[PDB]
Amino acid sequence: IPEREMKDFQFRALKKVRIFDSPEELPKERSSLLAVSNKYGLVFAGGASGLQIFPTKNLLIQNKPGDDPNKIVDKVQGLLVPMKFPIHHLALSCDNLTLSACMMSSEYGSIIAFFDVRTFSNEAKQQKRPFAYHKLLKDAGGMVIDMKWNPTVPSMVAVCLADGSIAVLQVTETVKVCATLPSTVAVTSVCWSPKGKQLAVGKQNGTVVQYLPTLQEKKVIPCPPFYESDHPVRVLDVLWIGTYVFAIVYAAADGTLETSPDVVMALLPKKEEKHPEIFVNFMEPCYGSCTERQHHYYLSYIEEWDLVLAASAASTEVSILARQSDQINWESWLLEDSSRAELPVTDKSDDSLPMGVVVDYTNQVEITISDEKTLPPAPVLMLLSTDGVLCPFYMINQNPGVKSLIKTPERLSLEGERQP
Amino acid sequence: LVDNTNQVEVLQRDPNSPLYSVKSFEELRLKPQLLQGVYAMGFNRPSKIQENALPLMLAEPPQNLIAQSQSGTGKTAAFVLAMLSQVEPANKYPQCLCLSPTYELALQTGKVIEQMGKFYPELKLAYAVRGNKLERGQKISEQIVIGTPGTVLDWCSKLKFIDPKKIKVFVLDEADVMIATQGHQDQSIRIQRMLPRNCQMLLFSATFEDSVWKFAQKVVPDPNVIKLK
Ligand SMILES: Nc1ncnc2c1ncn2[C@@H]1O[C@H](COP(=O)(O)OP(=O)(O)O)[C@@H](O)[C@H]1O
Repeated sequence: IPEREMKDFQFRALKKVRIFDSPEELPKERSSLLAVSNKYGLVFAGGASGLQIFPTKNLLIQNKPGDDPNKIVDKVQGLLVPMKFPIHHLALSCDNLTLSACMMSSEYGSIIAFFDVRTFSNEAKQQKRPFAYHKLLKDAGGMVIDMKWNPTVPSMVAVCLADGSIAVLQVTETVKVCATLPSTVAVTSVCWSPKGKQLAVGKQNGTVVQYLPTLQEKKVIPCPPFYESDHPVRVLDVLWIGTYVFAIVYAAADGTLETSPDVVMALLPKKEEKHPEIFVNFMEPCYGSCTERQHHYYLSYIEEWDLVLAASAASTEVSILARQSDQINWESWLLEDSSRAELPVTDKSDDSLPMGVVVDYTNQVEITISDEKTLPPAPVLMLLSTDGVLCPFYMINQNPGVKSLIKTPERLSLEGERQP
Repeated sequence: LVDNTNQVEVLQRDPNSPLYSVKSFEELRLKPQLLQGVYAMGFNRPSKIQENALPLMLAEPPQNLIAQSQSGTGKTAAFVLAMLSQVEPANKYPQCLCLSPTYELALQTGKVIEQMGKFYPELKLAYAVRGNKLERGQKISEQIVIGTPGTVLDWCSKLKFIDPKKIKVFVLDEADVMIATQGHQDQSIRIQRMLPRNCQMLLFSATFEDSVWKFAQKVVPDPNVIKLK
């Protein structure tokens, strides 16, 4: 419940890039549409109008003294990889070699194309095809609502569907089903343990269960006490930050998207503790201006800054929950007017909203704050907007002690490509 | 006030309904306590820009305006009026709203308001700026709110400090400096969309690049336009 004015952290924006053309209609359904390579500096913009690969350094343009920071750079050079069907999700194995696009065709149902990343960088391959598909064997039901790649096991990914079911995949030179739980489990969302050793699945009854990769049930986190009867929430999204530390978004089960979602931190006890589950509540941080999309919370931890970014489908603001110097507790940060990460107003005067969210660490370019003063390169938060626009902001952090999170990228060698 | 040999250009929202050029404040028929305020400040004759601005702004009903003049012309004075002349002190809640581009001009425009409103009794200002003190649950009882747009938008939206469907006037100052500040342009446009149709929209700017112009047009509907050379 606490809050804190933060003067020493500022999202300082780069120029906004137009990727896709403003869609006629509002991208209502749940979606994640940016992946990033931090290993080889790349970014993966999907949509219902192709797939787009950029060298990350091509998407980031500092504003000079004079520019309108709201003027867009229309187009910027990348790769277009044409796509019969429209991509409702993008994703990337941990070694950085397998883009995992998720489409919905009217004659297959939902399916998942796995590209080898070498292929995109491989000139002699003009048609950039995938090497493996995965026919999930369902139509609308099969909409990939949440899908995540193991953080340390590149071959292993965890896909999770509109209809409540979930499956764990192995992807090598082909695709193996390792495990699949049927709809009647009512899985709503998904997340690996930090070490990739277990998988945590939030469900509709309101609980988050923990599974071995073979879907054996290990621990059940109960539904927080304060949501009493009559107002039944459901996990919406779940971030396993530490062995006994969880961010867990809730929301109504009657789909009345009119109610705003609550973020909750959940510090769990341990085997030598018969302590109840400490659920600290930081209610509707990303303020919901919208109630027309089905909710997302993109969430992602920055371990070395011990803070969590959080954006919502239905809000135009990135919020920041930081761990206190107290080492247990949390706090919402409150940033200066001109130091926020918010999606612009469409030129038709409506709110652009998030389609994907990523952080790039590969950046080397040093921030040219003024004529005379230049600051070291910062990580760059990026946003896909429902207007087809990408919104890079450096994340300047100056809290004492925090260290430089910048990591130089590599040159993908073609060696070992998988052919279709 | 800086001297101005060049003349003002006035694009009236209603071409066939001319009304311009007041060469005195007494002509305006201002609340007695306001006109006193004016005297108090050593104001003698209206300024070049006010001559044309104030009629429109102080029309019955009031008109919207986009105004372009350089520093020391009397922009601020002119809108300070705009607001004070709509503000009912006895009603303890914000009715007038002023977005400033810096913190250090929200305070400077404050002093001008407070000085001018001197003889309105119980007139109180709210400052929606970085590092105000206001806890949640609270609501503002000050009839005017000066500030910078985010903090202001916070006040209407998130924090529920202000109910914008009670604002009668809305100024945007330094619309050029504003667009060139991160967040501001979008922030202001979002404040504006929750103001009520009747609310008066007044917009002011030193320069006037297309960007600024284009911006004005999203924010100030049915506007009279004024440019001074
Ligand atoms: N009608 C007036 N008569 C004399 N001085 C004025 C008048 N109006 C404004 N001033 C003074 O001239 C200066 C510039 O006016 P101001 O109200 O700040 O408009 P601007 O925003 O164009 O500077 C101010 O210091 C103000 O006190």
